Amino acid sequence: SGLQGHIIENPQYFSDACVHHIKRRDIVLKWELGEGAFGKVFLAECHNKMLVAVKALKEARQDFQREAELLTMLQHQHIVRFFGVCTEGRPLLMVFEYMRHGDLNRFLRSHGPDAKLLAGGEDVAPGPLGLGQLLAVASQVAAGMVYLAGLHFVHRDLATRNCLVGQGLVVKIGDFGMSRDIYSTDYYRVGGRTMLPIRWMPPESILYRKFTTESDVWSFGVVLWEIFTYGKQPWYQLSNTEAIDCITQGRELERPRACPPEVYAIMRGCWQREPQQRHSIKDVHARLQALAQAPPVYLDVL
Ligand SMILES: CCOc1nn(-c2ccccc2)c(NC(=O)N[C@@H]2CN(CCOC)C[C@H]2c2ccc(F)c(F)c2)c1C
Ligand code: NA
Repeated sequence: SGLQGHIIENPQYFSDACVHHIKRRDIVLKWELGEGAFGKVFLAECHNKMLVAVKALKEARQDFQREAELLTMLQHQHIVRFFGVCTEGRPLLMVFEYMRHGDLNRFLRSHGPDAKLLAGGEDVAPGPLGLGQLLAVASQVAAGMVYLAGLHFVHRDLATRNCLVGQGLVVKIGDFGMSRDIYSTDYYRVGGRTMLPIRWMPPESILYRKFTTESDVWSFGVVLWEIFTYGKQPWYQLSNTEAIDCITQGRELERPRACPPEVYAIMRGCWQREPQQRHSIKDVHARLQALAQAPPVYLDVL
């Protein structure tokens, strides 16, 4: 296909992995939550009891099957969970856990220093998110990425738009395939239809279309910057081509105001020009999680 972030750009190793099929009588559509080029998302009830987000197919069918066979492989606390397919009737559905707070980018922006309401609530204290919470968000996204690297998957569109936030402030990697419709400003249109997330991409991905665990690490560095900026667009001062110009010359995003120097060093180790020089995601995870769980006395003074 060529679409960065599309799960089917990865290789299928287990061509016989089984896919769970859910009966029509076990699903009750409640209402629409959203809509893109390739589908509609609905809240539903799934029975044997629980709320689910279902993605309805628009139309493709072979892509659908390939997507379900790969998505049955992804089972991890920090990947949005895929429960199966409902193919008896229309629409064809893929069924996922429901993530109440929506996408992480919107969640950051709405709990940041420019938000309207910063009242305390179920999952968040009254101010903007504090350090320990920004660290816990980062850590969970990094943990999802350690899992993907363990299984030889490469995401290619890692960004806060492509993570979801659930109840209890649980952050998982996932999207319903509509980020180019909803956040089209984060993509650079080169083709008649190609849309590249160039502000999250390292030089080798931009120039050669090479994608590895290491270009994903670079993107994770950019995610870190988005978390510590409360969801700002990287290089927001710059047009797409200017950002390419920056990235290519080797300029680095600046330390955000809410980012301690220790955390900035982590970002920087993800942004080495040479892919083999970049930190390993297992080490980034390990450091961020250790920081998230550090004593408040230490974190208060970073
Ligand atoms: C032509 C359609 O373009 C796309 N479709 N989808 C897609 C397809 C099926 C289910 C959900 C999204 C996607 N995105 C997509 O595959 N994302 C994967 C689904 N996510 C879980 C469900 O969260 C709701 C995980 C995410 C993902 C994970 C690891 C990867 F390596 C990867 F490439 C994508 C795009 C760009
Ligand atoms: Na990548």
